[PDB]
Amino acid sequence: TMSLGAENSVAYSNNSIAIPTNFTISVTTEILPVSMTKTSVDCTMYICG
Amino acid sequence: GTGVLTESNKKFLPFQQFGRDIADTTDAVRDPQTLEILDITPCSFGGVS
Ligand SMILES: *[C@@H]1O[C@H](CO)[C@@H](O)[C@H](O)[C@H]1NC(C)=O
Ligand SMILES: *[C@@H]1O[C@H](CO)[C@@H](O)[C@H](O)[C@H]1NC(C)=O
Repeated sequence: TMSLGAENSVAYSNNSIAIPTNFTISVTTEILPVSMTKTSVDCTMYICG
Repeated sequence: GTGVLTESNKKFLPFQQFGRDIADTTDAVRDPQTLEILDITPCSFGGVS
């Protein structure tokens, strides 16, 4: 049976806050398709050779 | 058929008379008088713009 991720009880209360004391600069790739190979077919030469 | 004939480096076995493409079209032949193997290339084609 697949796991969805680790459980985490967030330490909530009506008067507690968490604030970051530091940071990391992250660089992450995203890849997107933009074009196909431009194909042409002569239907008469495909069908009738 | 119709095409351009040339010599070929295709290593035919002595029982094979011709070779075929993925399209089922014959693309090489043994000549029946002098037993050389010829490549068949289609006559050049394309769109006119
Ligand atoms: C913040 O993180 C860097 C490493 O990324 C560390 O060298 C630096 O000491 C940290 N600063 C504080 C205020 O903890
Ligand atoms: C006649 O054709 C055969 C192959 O079918 C070949 O072995 C033979 O040498 C040819 N004879 C001449 C005189 O070209």
